[PDB]
Amino acid sequence: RICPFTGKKSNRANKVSHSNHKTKKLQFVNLQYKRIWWEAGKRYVKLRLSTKAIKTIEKNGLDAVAKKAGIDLSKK
Amino acid sequence: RTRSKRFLEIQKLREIKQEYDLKTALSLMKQMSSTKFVETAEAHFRLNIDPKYNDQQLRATVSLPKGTGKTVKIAVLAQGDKIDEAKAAGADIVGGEELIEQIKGGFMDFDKLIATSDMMAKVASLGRILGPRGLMPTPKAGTVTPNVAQAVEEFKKGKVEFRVDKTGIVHIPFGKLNFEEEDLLINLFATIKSVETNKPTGAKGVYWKSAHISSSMGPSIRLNIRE
Amino acid sequence: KVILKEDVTDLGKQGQLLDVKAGFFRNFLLPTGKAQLMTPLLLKELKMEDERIEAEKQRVKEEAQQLAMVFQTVGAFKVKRKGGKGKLIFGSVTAQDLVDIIKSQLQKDIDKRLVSLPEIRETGEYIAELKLHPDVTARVKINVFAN
RNA sequence: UUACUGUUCCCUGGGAUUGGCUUUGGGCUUUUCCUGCGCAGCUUAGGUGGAAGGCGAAGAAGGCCCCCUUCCGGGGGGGCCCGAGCCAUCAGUGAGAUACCACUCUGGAAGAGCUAGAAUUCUAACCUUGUGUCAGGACCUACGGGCCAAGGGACAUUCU
RNA sequence: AGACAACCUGGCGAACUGAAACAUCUUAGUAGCCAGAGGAAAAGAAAGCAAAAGCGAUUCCCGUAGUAGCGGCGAGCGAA
Repeated sequence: RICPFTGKKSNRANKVSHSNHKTKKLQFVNLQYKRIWWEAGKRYVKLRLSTKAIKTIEKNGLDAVAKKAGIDLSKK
Repeated sequence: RTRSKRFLEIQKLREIKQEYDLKTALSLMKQMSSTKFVETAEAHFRLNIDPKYNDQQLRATVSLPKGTGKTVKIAVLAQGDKIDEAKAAGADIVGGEELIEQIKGGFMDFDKLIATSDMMAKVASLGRILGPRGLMPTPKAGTVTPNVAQAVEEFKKGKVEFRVDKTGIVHIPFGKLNFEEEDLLINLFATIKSVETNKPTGAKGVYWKSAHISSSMGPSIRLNIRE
Repeated sequence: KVILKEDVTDLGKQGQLLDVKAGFFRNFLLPTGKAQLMTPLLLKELKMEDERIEAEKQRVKEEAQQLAMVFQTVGAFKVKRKGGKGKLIFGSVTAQDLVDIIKSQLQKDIDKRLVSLPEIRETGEYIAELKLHPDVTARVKINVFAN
C-alpha cells in the first residue's frame, strides 16, 4: 500500500493502522524511515527512504546509471 | 590417446546425486571393477538403531539364489548310520574314511565338505589340503554336527550370516562382478528382502537411511531398496 | 550470494559461487571495492573471465604438445664438438650444443631453457630429452664426429 | 483517589538499518584417541564376506624412562644408548563369536567448523558537533545542501 | 486561479444517541476537514461462481431470505 510520512523520496504519506488485541482502535503508527548514503555514481544525496524503496533507488536504473547532463542531480 | 589414473575415470561413470536402482546399478557395478582378477561386490546399508543395546542388534541369514544351492557339489563324509541319511538327503557323494585316500591323489571335484565329530580326528590331518582350501569343516560354519542330514539339505539352499557391529551398517558380498546381470539382481534383492524381515521391534521411524553397493576398491552408489 | 573475485582476508577466492556472508557488501565491498552482485546477469559474464583461462588446456596445450611430434623423425644431429685428446674432447657443451643444433639445419630455433642437466663429455649417443612445459615432453638425439 | 477499562509520555528486551575479526566459555554436525579381558583361549577379537593371494609414497618385537586406557603382574603409541629383514594369517588348539590384507559407531576430551551469549579493536555506514574548503561577486547574527578532516563508533536513535 | 451547487474517487476521522446504566458493540467509517478529476466517475471481459449440469465483463433495478450467518449471539447489523 502506502508507507507513512516522515519525508518522501518515493513513498507518499501516513497510513495509520489499528489494533485487535482486546479492542479495536485507530492507532497512529509511523514508518521505518531511515536513510542511505550514496556517492559513487553521482553527487552526495542523503535519500531518506522507508526501508522499502532501497531496491528502487540504488538498485535499478533509478540513478545508479551515472549520467552527466539532465535534470537536477536530485530526484525531485 | 590419453593418460589416466584409476579414480578420476570410475568417478566419472558414476553419480552420487542420482538414485540408481537395482537394474541401473547392474550394468554399472561391473564397469567399476576394472581391476585384476575377479573382484567381489558388497553392499553397505545404514540402519537406524542403537548398537549399545542388544535388542536393536540384528542377526540372521539370507538365502542367495545364486552362488549356492544345487549348483554346488557338497560332499558328505561320515560313519555309522550317518552315511545313509546323507545319501537319502540328496548329497553329491558320500563315503566314510575310505575316500580320505582319494582326495590325496588329486580328486577335488567339490566345493563344500561336511563331517561329524567322530571323524575329525583323521580329517584334521587334511589340514594341509582341506585346511587352506577352507574345505575343512568347522563348528562355526555348522558343517560339523551329528545332524548331517539337516546340514547337507541346508546348504542345498545356501545362506550368508550377517549382523550389526558397533556402528550399525551391514554388508555381505552377494557375489562378484564376474557373474551374469540377471543374477546380480536376484542376489542383491534377496539380500535386502531377507534382512528387512529381521528388523527389531524396538526400531522407530525409518529403519533404512540409505543403501549402497560398492566393491573391493572403488566409489559407492546409492541403491534403491524399494526396487 | 556475491562475487568476491579479489580475495582479501575472506573465505573465498576468484568469486564465491556458494553461500557467503551478508550485510558486508550492501555498503563497502561493492562500492569502491569489488563489483560482486552474483546475479544471473553477471554469472555468464563471470564465466567469460575464467572459461578463457581454461581454454589453454585444449588450445595452448595443443600448440605445445606437437613439439614431441614435430621433432622425432628429424635426421641425425651431426654436431662436432672437437673430439681428440686421445679419447676426450675440446669443445664444451652445456646447453648451446643441445638446442642451438636445431638451427644448424633448415633454420628453426628453440629456447635453451628447455634442456635437462648436460651429458658427460664423450662421442657416443646423447639423450637430450627436450622439456618444454611440465605437461608435455619430447626427445632429441645428439652425435659427434671426429674432425 | 491504592474504582474500572484504555491511552500519551517516560523505560526494558527481541527482530531490522549493525557488518567484519579476536579472546574465554556451551552445544550440534562429529575428525582423531580412550574402559562393552566375566570365564576359557598363556597373548584385550567390538565384527561380516576373504579363507588364501596380496601388500612395496596415511604409526609392523626387546633391556631402560614417562604419559596416555590401568609405568600403575605382562602389552599398543612418541623417543636417547643396545637393537635380525620381506610379513602375516593357519591345521591342531579352540569360546557362542578370535585380532593380519580390502571397508565400518556412542558417553567423555583436544583440533578443524556451524551457531546462541559476554568481553576487546578497527573500519564500510549511522549520530553529532566541529579547523577549514564550498553553492563564488551572501563587503548580513542564521536553518539546509556538498568536499575534506576530527571525534564517538557500527552499543543510540527511528519502526514493529 | 474559480476562494468552485450537487453527484464521484481517495487520505484522515467523532460525539450526542441506541445498547431503557455504561467502557465491547451499535449508533457514523455519516456529519465534518482536505486532495483530484470527469460530466460521469468508480468499477469493468474475470488464479470468478458454480459444479462434475453449465453459466460465464463490470455497473444498475426487481426478487431470491431482510433466510443463512455474525454479535456482552443482548442491542443491532445483515450474505450469497
